[PDB]
Amino acid sequence: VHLTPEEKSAVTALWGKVNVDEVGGEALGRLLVVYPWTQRFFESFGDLSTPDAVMGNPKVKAHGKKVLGAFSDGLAHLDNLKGTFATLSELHCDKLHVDPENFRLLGNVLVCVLAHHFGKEFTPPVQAAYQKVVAGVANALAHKYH
Amino acid sequence: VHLTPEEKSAVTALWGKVNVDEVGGEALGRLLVVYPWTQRFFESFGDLSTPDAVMGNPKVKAHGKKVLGAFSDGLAHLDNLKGTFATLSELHCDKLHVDPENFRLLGNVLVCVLAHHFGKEFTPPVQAAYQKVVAGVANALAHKYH
Amino acid sequence: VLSPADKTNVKAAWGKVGAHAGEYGAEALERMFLSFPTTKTYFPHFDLSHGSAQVKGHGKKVADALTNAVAHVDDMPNALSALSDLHAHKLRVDPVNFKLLSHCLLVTLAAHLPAEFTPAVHASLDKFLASVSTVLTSKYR
Amino acid sequence: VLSPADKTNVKAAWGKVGAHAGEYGAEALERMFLSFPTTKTYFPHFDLSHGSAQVKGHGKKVADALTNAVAHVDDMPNALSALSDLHAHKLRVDPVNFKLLSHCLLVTLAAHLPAEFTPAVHASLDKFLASVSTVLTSKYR
Ligand code: HNI
Ligand code: HNI
Ligand code: HNI
Ligand code: HNI
Repeated sequence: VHLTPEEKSAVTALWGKVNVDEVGGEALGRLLVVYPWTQRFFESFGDLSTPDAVMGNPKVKAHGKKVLGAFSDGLAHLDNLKGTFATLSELHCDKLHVDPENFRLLGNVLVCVLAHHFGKEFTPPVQAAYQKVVAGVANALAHKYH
Repeated sequence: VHLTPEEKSAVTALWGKVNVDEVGGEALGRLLVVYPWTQRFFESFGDLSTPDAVMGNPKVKAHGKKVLGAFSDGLAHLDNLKGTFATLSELHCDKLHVDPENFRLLGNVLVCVLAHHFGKEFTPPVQAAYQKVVAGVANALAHKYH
Repeated sequence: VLSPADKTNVKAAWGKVGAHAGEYGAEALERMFLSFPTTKTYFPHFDLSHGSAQVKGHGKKVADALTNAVAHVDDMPNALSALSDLHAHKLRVDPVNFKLLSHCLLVTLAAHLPAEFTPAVHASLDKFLASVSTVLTSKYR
Repeated sequence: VLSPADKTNVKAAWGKVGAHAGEYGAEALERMFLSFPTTKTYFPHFDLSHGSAQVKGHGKKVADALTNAVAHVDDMPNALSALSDLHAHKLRVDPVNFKLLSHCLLVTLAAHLPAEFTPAVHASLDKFLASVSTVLTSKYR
């Protein structure tokens, strides 16, 4: 599951260039557009009827900031992702009732968003490192389900 | 996976009643019948033309026995499955080139075979314990892939 | 694609199940909740206590849908049309969970059909449940 | 099922790929081998490292198959009939890997098509690659 020192440096280097608020809104929005059954958790967010209605939805954007904010904080703890995300794992299970498969879907969408943003800079080895990261985060968020 | 003391007890108790030879032959056989693309690894086993030919194939039966035998040995290391299957993990990756998804397919076939044999005795809690085991073994066998 | 041989195997096996179908549906749900606890995230509004009448009632609904699918195995997309609508637009269960329930249905059948659960019938039942799952997720996006 | 808009989106995006189809196929394969090492189990006879002649050659084949699928988007089961035969009876790649390659194709397209890879087009391409994958595994059993 773990990254080489070169991969950790690659992850940190790229993330320094990431506008977390913006990428968060983009990633959550694309999740709800590409996999629209994931809208089941966001009835209170209002209009989700078109791609533009989703991507520009202020509540989607706001929640995307929150989600990727927590993701970003976790990048400082790649050696202990399960510990880092334990309380959020418990919350998503016990209070929010979110199938952890959703974390895997979000991870893949985030990778696509990073590719879209960075272009050729998102090289195959950099992707590989980020695939390790999103798998690790999704597994950590799933770990305390019961 | 982390098994509870109660589940560790249930696993060991049921397995003490298992004919590993028969169950092994049945498990590998049904893998090849139910998911016939898995036959791709066993061209040298000879006749796999029909279900009866698969189930009654001596090399299929023999290999199933060997595989479940290693599985059986792994049950003595439930708190360190990755450690004990590390050698076989590298072997299946580098020498045999076996997609670890096959380990998961075999695990589920094994659970079906156990249910078919034990009937009502294969209770939902006993199944849940064995699902942890087969997932743990599949994950352990996949862990050293590169 | 369900072969003519698959359809005969399924009809015979479910025929043997008979009026036990609702019971086996409930058992499959219980096995699923225990073996794959993430599936419980779809039932936070349920009473999930041991022997839950609400789970048993849901088991009957799932079983009745499967019984109807078997009876219309030549035309399952049409027979399951209303149910597929509900899954796509309301329930919105992630597709990965259909494989978990299918597996637990297979385990349930295996535990109750010592004679009928042959390797061939096992294969046919797995294809059938996968086919039902495909129909139920066919309108998701 | 692919909607009218999906088919418009897929044709436009793949058209923009144009002469780069082979290049992008090979890149997607490389991304897959690096991100998902288990997929390398299907190519023990290949050089899989960057600049591989074998990966470049296979990338061209994959891309050309996709181009054909786009050209016959309303009849993919028949247009890809020989290829689905080969996958079912010879290659026998486990179905899980098709999602991995599909993902890496999306990443490749996103990295090369800044203007074209909108959320709607992203959605359509994902559906398209899932549909192709379904066809290629449709004869497995
Ligand atoms: C598709 C559903 C979904 C996904 C993929 C997802 C993925 C993630 C990931 C993955 C990297 C992270 C780090 C994360 C973090 C958070 N989520 Ni998630 N969440 C999801 C559904 C929710 C919902 C629903 C809430 C509550 C929203 C609300 O209405 O307040 C939530 C709330 C949160 C909160 C706020 C906690 C609180 O209210 O106390 C954080 C932080 N999350 N979410
Ligand atoms: C679908 C394919 C497949 C699966 C699911 C699988 C699952 C498993 C599992 C799962 C719990 C275990 C414990 C296991 C253990 C073993 N395998 Ni598997 N193996 C598989 C494909 C093979 C093949 C192929 C060989 C070599 C065959 C031979 O004997 O030449 C093999 C050889 C072995 C050997 C012999 C090692 C040696 O000769 O030094 C052991 C032990 N294994 N295999
Ligand atoms: C793990 C989640 C899950 C899976 C895999 C699943 C898979 C299936 C399958 C697969 C073979 C079948 C035949 C089936 C049948 C049904 N489901 Ni499922 N359902 C699931 C979670 C639900 C939930 C949740 C409901 C709503 C129940 C309620 O009472 O609120 C539901 C409702 C139903 C209903 C009730 C429809 C109605 O009231 O009009 C039927 C019938 N189903 N479900
Ligand atoms: C991870 C494994 C894997 C995946 C996901 C996959 C998915 C796909 C997809 C999905 C969209 C497409 C369109 C596709 C197309 C093709 N593949 Ni794939 N193939 C895969 C592993 C192979 C292998 C292995 C070969 C044999 C290549 C060789 O040279 O031996 C192959 C060969 C081919 C060929 C060459 C056929 C011929 O020689 O007549 C085509 C075309 N393919 N493959």
